[PDB]
Amino acid sequence: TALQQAFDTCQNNKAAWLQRKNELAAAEQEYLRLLSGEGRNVSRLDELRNIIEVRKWQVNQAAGRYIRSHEAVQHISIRDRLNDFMQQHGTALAAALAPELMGYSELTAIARNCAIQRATDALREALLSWLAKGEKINYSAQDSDILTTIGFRPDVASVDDSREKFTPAQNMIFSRKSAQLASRQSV
Amino acid sequence: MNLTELKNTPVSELITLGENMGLENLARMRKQDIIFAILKQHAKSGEDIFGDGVLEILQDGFGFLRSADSSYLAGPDDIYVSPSQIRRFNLRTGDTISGKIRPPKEGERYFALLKVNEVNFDKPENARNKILFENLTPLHANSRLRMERGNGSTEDLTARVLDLASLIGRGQRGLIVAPPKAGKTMLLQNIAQSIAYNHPDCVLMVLLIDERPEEVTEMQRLVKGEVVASTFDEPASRHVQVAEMVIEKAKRLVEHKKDVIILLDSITRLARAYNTVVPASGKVLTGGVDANALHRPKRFFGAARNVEEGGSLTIIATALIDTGSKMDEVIYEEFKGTGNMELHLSRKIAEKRVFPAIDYNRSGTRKEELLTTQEELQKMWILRKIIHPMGEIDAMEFLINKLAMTKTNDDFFEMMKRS
Amino acid sequence: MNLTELKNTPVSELITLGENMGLENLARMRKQDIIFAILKQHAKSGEDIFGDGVLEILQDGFGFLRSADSSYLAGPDDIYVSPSQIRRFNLRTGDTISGKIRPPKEGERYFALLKVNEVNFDKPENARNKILFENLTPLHANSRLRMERGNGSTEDLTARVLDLASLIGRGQRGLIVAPPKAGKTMLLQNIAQSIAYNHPDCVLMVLLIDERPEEVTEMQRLVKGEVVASTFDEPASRHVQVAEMVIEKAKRLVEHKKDVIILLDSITRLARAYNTVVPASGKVLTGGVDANALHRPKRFFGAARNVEEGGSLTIIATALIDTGSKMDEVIYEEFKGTGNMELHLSRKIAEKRVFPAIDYNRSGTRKEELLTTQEELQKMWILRKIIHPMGEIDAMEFLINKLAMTKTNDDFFEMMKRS
Ligand SMILES: Nc1ncnc2c1ncn2[C@@H]1O[C@H](COP(=O)(O)OP(=O)(O)OP(O)(O)=S)[C@@H](O)[C@H]1O
Ligand SMILES: Nc1ncnc2c1ncn2[C@@H]1O[C@H](COP(=O)(O)OP(=O)(O)OP(O)(O)=S)[C@@H](O)[C@H]1O
Ligand SMILES: [Mg+2]
Ligand SMILES: [Mg+2]
Repeated sequence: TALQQAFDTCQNNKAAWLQRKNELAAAEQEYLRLLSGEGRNVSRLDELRNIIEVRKWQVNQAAGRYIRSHEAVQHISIRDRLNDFMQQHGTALAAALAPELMGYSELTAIARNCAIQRATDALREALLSWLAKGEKINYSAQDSDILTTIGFRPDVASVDDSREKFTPAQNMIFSRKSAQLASRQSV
Repeated sequence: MNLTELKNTPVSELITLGENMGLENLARMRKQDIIFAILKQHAKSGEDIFGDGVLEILQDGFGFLRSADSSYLAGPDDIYVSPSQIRRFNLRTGDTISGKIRPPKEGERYFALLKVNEVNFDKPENARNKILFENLTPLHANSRLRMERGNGSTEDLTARVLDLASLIGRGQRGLIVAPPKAGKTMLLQNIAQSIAYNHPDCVLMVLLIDERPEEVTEMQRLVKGEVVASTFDEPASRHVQVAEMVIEKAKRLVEHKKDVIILLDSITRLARAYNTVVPASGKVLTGGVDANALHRPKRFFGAARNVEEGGSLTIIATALIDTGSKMDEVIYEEFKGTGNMELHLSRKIAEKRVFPAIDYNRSGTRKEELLTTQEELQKMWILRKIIHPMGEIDAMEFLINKLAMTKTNDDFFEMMKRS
Repeated sequence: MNLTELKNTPVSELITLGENMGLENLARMRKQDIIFAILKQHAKSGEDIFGDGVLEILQDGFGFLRSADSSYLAGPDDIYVSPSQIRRFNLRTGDTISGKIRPPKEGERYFALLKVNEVNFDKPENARNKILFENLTPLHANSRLRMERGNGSTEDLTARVLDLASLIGRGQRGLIVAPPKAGKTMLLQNIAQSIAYNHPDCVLMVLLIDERPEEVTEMQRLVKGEVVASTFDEPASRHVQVAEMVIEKAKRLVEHKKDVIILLDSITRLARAYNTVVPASGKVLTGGVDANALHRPKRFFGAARNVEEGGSLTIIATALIDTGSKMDEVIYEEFKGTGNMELHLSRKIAEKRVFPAIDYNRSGTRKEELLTTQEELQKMWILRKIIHPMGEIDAMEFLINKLAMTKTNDDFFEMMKRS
């Protein structure tokens, strides 16, 4: 049930990121509206600048968390599908790669790592040949519906909001400012 | 009518009004005497009249209602407040009282109040259920209080310099130290105008200790907010009691989730007055100052704070250094690390006459991250890094030269970053 | 209804409970008066009431019982303790006493004690048979007190630097020497967090002298162990009282084989308070400090020891240097070699805003061989040897870079030795 946990955590991250983008857009729109108005709410102007900055940081953090969750669920799906397919076809897979595999079966550490590297780059050119002749690739039914629900790749709105990084000093100062914002909203 | 309506009127309008109505002699009496006479006559006329003021309790529970218009001088114009209503409606010092007032009873020199209908800018039954100021939990200042007017005035540049030198926070505690003849008064007026022009909502209070009269009269005709100033003619006891009155008024106003800003000039003079008034405790430190003498000014200066549920008290005080009397140096040493805001002025900058005479390198604000947005933190950090190694006189010259040609602070930042 | 639990709840709940309990007003006075009124009403209701606190002995057995929630402030909420009970159960200052409390009869206004049911978190009979802190043989620190949080955070980096700068163990006597605005407050924050996270068993208390109220509130709402602070508003007498109360409570706790940790900010302010409160002995040193005036703080700072019988008392007191006041470096000279651990901070590193700003070469500990192991001792030795040449700013930049590259201290050491 770990795959389902990854799936619904990714859905929760998507919902949270969409929500954060929603109030960020709302705050930006209201700030621009106050700029349009002639009335000088300068204190409110600085407050709104603080709000939009901290909510932009929150949106960036939520998008990053969504990216990590999507990568984690994709990795879990790969682990599961590769594991049972390899359990199905392992006899023939090892027959194809008998030398290095039974070398790893009993050898020194460096020789074992060399055998693993040889197996990995052998499968390198195998996969490159397969993708060079270029057939169409599809998922597996249950993982097919799950990963069509979550999508092949995260949305471009999730990646463009995470292209900028924050120094750790900025990280905890923005965390404190977000806590102050939460306290202010509680008031 | 209201007492403040005819108290604030000039002596000429008052003399004409007193002569038109027909009272015999009005020429050789003060504001208070004329006000008392005309109010007594209007009382015996029979019409209903109102009164205004702020309350004070004496050592025996006796209540006096002063008024800030007359610079808090004590006189018979102050309104009678019997213990009956100070106990019934649990009032205390700093409360503003308005409502029905009573003519003085035969044998009483003080006008009384029939009843109160408006206290602390709120209905009386709501004002009773409040929270005490010392029961509130302080906070770091987080609401930015920008000083740049943005109108492109000649003096606005000076204010702009402060917006580049040290931040201003709502509910912040600060000191601006300066030697004599450095421009303290002009900076105070600039701050007051910026407060009245950018943030009209917040309550602005200016307090002046033992200042010579002409700057006082300038203040009453320059600052929109009410100003309380006592000249050096008055004794130090009046100085300390008016300081207590102002701070208590500010605390009571903050109690109602209302922002209050106090401008002090000077904290050193107030400390000297307290040392004069407070009896010696037998432990006289260096400079001829009692150990307990500076305890009260510390409380007054530390009353500034920022509150959880709302309301804040901002105090900006001036301290004198290099005055030739080293007791002032002792006072400044005792007040070295108390303030969040630290601003410095120097004689050498003012000798070259560049204004404002602000020492940029040694002036700054602590915990400034919570005040404003990050990107201008890096902007000001770059500016401070590029201005720090080079000298202070040249620092002010460079700053004024590259700030006058621009329009606003963001324009200055963009101009400096493009170059 | 515990007195402590009602003290913990904020003022609004106190007012609501008072209104629900048929009590009028109780909205425009201090917390102690509200608590006194609530307790009087509950006593008049008739139900039994019990409390707790810390004992204080006056000059004639006129015993008092304070509470750490109110920072040991003298108020109506304090509990009377008669000399009869003191002579009966053999109490002294600093004892933690909890038990039944009594409403006051006519002629007195302070709660008494019906009977005591817990002394120093122990049975009262076993509390009397305890050896004094002065009769316990000191030793060198043995158990290492690791500061590495280990949760893989980013502020823990500072704590990690601590494990690279100066080892801290149970019973250290340490001084944090730092200029103004160098990171003392949040360095103490990190130390307190590490103490409360890695070592939940040891008792942690943070003492703050003449600190601004906002910093006090930030301290209280972050640390886990109980914290006591006195602002600069209060006189130096209260500073001395609070310091003495804290040290006596720590001694009483460590008398029960407990591990007590005290964080002091700052020892310079406490020394100033003692100097301005102790009567002059006629022999004044440079800076205006009396000769014996520094005798009292040293005792407070001299209690840090590792008891052979059991338990330990660690004290980490920070000191201020380069503050522009001669008294500060006079006090620093009088406290230079007294401590066995030193942590030097420099404004030069903080100017470049690289944190933590630690003078690594000057900072260190004394005979750490009894604290740590050997192989990591040579790891630290070679790290010091390779970090000795370059300047402090470059050293800290290199250290933070390498520490950010790795994950834990062991990972840092293995990465350093493999390259
Ligand atoms: N921003 C400014 N623009 C023009 N003139 C200024 C400015 N600031 C100060 N000055 C001049 O500086 C001189 C001193 O101004 P003040 O503020 O009265 O000095 P001060 O700091 O109050 O010191 P005291 O009160 O006389 S001991 C006056 O001639 C002012 O005109
Ligand atoms: N580990 C850290 N991470 C991020 N910022 C830090 C760190 N240490 C210090 N700072 C910054 O450096 C300053 C340290 O402030 P404080 O610790 O409050 O100064 P201080 O040492 O307490 O001296 P005082 O009491 O203010 S005179 C702040 O501007 C912090 O943002
Ligand atoms: Mg002046
Ligand atoms: Mg600090």
